[PDB]
This record gives sequence, structure tokens and C-alpha cells, in this order.
Amino acid sequence: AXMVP
Amino acid sequence: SGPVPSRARVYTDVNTHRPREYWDYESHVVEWGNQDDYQLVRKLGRGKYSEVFEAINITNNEKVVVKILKPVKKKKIKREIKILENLRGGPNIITLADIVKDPVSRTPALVFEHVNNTDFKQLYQTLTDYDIRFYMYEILKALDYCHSMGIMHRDVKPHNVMIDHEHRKLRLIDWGLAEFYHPGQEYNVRVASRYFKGPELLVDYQMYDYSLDMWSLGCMLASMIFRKEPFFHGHDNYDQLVRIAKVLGTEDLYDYIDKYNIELDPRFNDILGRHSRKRWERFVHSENQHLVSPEALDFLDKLLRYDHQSRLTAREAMEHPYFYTVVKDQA
Ligand SMILES: O=C(O)c1cccnc1
Ligand code: NA
Repeated sequence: AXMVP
Repeated sequence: SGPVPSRARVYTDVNTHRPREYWDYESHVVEWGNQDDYQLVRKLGRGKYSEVFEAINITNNEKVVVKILKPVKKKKIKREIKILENLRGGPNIITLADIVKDPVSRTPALVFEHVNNTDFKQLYQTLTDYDIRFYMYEILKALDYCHSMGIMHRDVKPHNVMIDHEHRKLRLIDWGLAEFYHPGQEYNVRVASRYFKGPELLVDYQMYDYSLDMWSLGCMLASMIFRKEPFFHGHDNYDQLVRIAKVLGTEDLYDYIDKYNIELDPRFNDILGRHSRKRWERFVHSENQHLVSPEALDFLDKLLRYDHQSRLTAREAMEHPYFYTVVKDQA
């Protein structure tokens, strides 16, 4: 979550 | 006939004399950063219109704070962004570092340079007398700056002051309720948290100004020097004014109402009655007397006035003798 995750 | 109009005593026309671009936040064009620079790490807390996360900037290994904005009125996203950008670099103002969008929901998110998740409320019941004066002075720096830039914060409370106590640095945060001051403008009175609402909000007087922040600051100060949290502890907005009148007295409340020709809501009529002004010394006891001095009570008395025009400005407040030692030690 922006960059994974 | 209507209520009597009112003007700010200071910084009255700063926005009028600005280019319209400065305060016309709805026309603001957002400069979007790259959401892929950041990785959310964990949630730090939740507002009614926001989610706050700790995150890392992967391009430079810096920790940051990410605030997801989700107001019902879309207008408020650009308002907070434009206020943060107008204030960036000012003393003790949180620094907006970037603006990105959640790639999935496309919700706007503000990226702040990191401050430790420790607010003034978690800290201010264990501070010495000198530290209360120091941090109050630092808050005043932030308020005089934003007032001089045409902006009222409108949500000054301990949870919106972040303090790194080890480094003795302080940041005034959460500008989601802040507004531009314009002479003659009638603002929404449903702002701020109940315990910190000034009398103008409680009696529904809309033509208020920067002085609203000075009432809230007085509520914080009273809470600290008296060790009573919150100092005015109402059960709803109507009882909140009753709590204030039991301390400041009803004589000056009704003089205020008479002066501005304010129509008092009939819900007040059965619950106010008559109260004498209580002298501030009545709240001193053995467990707070080390925080209470003549200068603190005089300073407090000049912040907590019904008439918003009678309250000290942030600049006048910084010249008060309560801060004489902090001002000398600062140079
Ligand atoms: O302005 C904010 O809401 C903010 C700033 C830093 C940390 N948490 C929130
Ligand atoms: Na907007």
C-alpha cells in the first residue's frame, strides 16, 4: 500500500 | 435588525491586499508527487475525515507521516493544501513535504516530515512550570505567524500540538479546519472541539476572527496550570456555555450579548441563571500551586474573555510578563 502492499 | 458586525483588531485586511490566488483555494492547482515513493507502515490514528499512517520514503529511507483526506465537501482538500503551502516555513508550523493519491481509491494524501507521535496532551500533565511557559510561547509563535498570514486555525487543542520533548521542538498540526480571515465574513460556528469552543461559537455569532484561537489557547492553559482536564467540561454545546458562566460570571456574558445584539437561543434560557465571577485563585490547590503564579492568573484572565475583541492578540500575549524569563533565556 503507494509501494506494495 | 441583526447582530452587530465585527472586525479583527489585527491583520484585518491582509487577505484583501493579497493577490486573489493566495486565498482562492478552490482555484488551486495541486502539484502531485509520486505515491510510489512511499510505503505505508502502520496506522497512527483516525480523524472523522482522515486516516493517519506512519510511512517510509523509500527514495531516501526517511520516515514520514501520511494523512489520507476524505472530507465530504471536496473543497476542504484544496483548502488544507493551500493553507499548508502558504504557511510552509513559518515558525512551529508542520511542514507539508508532498501530496500524493492512493493508487487504488485515488484519495488525496498529505505527506508530512516526521514528528514523533507524542502530542501535548500526553505530556503536559508531567511538565514543570518553566516548560509550560516555554511551550505556550512556542504555540504563540505559530499562532501569531498564521494570524499574520491571514489564517485562523480554529481547532487549537492539545491533541493538535505535537512535541518532541527531547529536542524541545513543537509543531502545530491538523489544519483541516483552518480558514482565511476576510472582513465581514460570516463563518460556520460548528467548528472546534466542544471543550475549546469560544463563546462566539456557543451563542452562534458568526463574524468571528483570529481571536477564536486565543480563547482555545486560554482553555489549554487553564487546564495545565490548574491540572483540570478539560477546564470547561460541558455535556453538550448548551451546557458548555453554562460551565463557562459559572467561572467568568454571567454579567459579562450578558454585556457581551447586549453589545453585539446577539439572539440567545431559547435552549439557554432555563439553564444559565445568574453567576458571580469566580476569582482565579479559587482553582488553586496543593497539587497545582507550583504551576500557578500572579503572572499566570493575570495572563489567563486576559485570554478568557467573552468579548472576542477584548482578548489578547497572539502578539500582545507574547509581551506578557508571564513569558519574561522565557524571553530572556531565549536570547
Ligand atoms: O497536520 C496533521 O494532521 C498531522 C501532521 C503530523 C502528524 N499527524 C497529523
Ligand atoms: Na478541494
